[PDB]
Amino acid sequence: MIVFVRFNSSHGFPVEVDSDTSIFQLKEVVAKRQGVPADQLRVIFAGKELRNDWTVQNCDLDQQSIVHIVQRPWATNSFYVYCKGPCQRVQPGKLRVQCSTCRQATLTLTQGPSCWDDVLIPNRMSGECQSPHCPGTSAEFFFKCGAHPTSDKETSVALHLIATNSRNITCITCTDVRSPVLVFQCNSRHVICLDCFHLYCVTRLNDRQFVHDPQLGYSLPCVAGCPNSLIKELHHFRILGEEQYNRYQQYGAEECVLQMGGVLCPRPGCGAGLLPEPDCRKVTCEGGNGLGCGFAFCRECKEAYHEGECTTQAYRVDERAAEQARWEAKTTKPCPRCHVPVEKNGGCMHMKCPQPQCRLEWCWNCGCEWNRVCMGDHWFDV
Amino acid sequence: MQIFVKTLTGKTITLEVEPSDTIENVKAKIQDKEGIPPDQQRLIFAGKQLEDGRTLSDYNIQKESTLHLVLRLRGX
Ligand SMILES: [Cl-]
Ligand SMILES: [Zn+2]
Ligand SMILES: [Zn+2]
Ligand SMILES: [Zn+2]
Ligand SMILES: [Zn+2]
Ligand SMILES: [Zn+2]
Ligand SMILES: [Zn+2]
Ligand SMILES: [Zn+2]
Ligand SMILES: [Zn+2]
Repeated sequence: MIVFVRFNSSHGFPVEVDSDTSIFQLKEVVAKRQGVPADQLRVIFAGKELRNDWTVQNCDLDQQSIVHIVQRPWATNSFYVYCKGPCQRVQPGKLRVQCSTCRQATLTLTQGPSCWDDVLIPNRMSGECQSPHCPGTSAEFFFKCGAHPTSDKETSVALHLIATNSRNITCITCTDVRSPVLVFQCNSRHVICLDCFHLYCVTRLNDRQFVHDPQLGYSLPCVAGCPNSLIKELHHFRILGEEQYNRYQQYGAEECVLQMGGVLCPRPGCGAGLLPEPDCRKVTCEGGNGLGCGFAFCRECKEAYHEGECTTQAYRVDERAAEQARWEAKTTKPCPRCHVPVEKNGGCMHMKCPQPQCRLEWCWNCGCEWNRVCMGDHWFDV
Repeated sequence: MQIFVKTLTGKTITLEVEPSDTIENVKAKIQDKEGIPPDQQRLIFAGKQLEDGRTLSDYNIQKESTLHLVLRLRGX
């Protein structure tokens, strides 16, 4: 019997099995074929991790269906960054603010930030620069990796989707409580752990089932397929590691080209992104040093230019699991000093006691006087 | 900062840029290195076509990130 396997590529390879062959045995067939340790392989059929004691026949593998092999080894923070070095992973990050004109830490904000939009959109937040000579009125927020001591120019991308799973929300795929998790921007705000997110991305990338949006690029919605949920910050795919992320970038460049009308050069090992004019059927792989191959092919048959004539996979998600995996489906607290109840309007954690005899400025989260640490770790709740 | 400009052939150009540099400057820096006119050049990042007027900062392209070079040829 033949099963088509996809392992870190859209190029699927056939594998000879029997109906009574277990998933343990299929992992061994692949392990011997690729020369990788079998105890690191995950088998995915229609977005489901197959139990090893089950046989090929039990898994409803029918004929030439796609089985994915994915190789996997073994303080309060509102912000997470992708640290490119030396962490080479997602880390709790520190929010920092500066004046947009002089780029100094002299900007005094009107009110502090309450949501991601305030700190991600340029010139959204207003203030007053306290430098000797600077008429700066807008604020520039940046992030830094919190895991280690940082150089002022050593900034990191904020991965706004990642959250400390303080709430104990079960993951949509495996129904486990993990931390940190990814929170999709679908209405339900479905949560997936970073391990299931890895399986979701790597398999979808193998099937070329990532979505191309002209003004966004190459992305993926919520696992559950919720509308208007495409990951907007595409550096979130850095979570997959540099090899998978580079593969995602390549496939994205290829989709973009084909979505832009061009073609990819048909020659073996070329695959150059070429954009011919609407009425051109003779396409030459132009470019000197590269993308120089530099073959003149037909835009239609993809053979050497002549004068004459010439399995979409479903990612299975449990309805009960999607219901439990929702981020949002505690009004007033007393002031730490005077015990007068203070109400919280919006996301900002910087509280101001209204009581005239008090007027204490404290952190809603910690119950301590306002400070630069509370600002960097959790200026606003998420 | 250094950035890489990769072609789908696998050709790689290393560029010394700054976050404030526009897509136009990147294209001009590519012309100085490989002699490809900017009108033929198309740059892509995470599947999005990068528009001339926008800077690298606007696309959050980090130190040592790669851009994809695709060609609009004339003849076609
Ligand atoms: Cl769940
Ligand atoms: Zn770090
Ligand atoms: Zn200033
Ligand atoms: Zn959803
Ligand atoms: Zn999970
Ligand atoms: Zn070619
Ligand atoms: Zn033809
Ligand atoms: Zn008080
Ligand atoms: Zn605090």
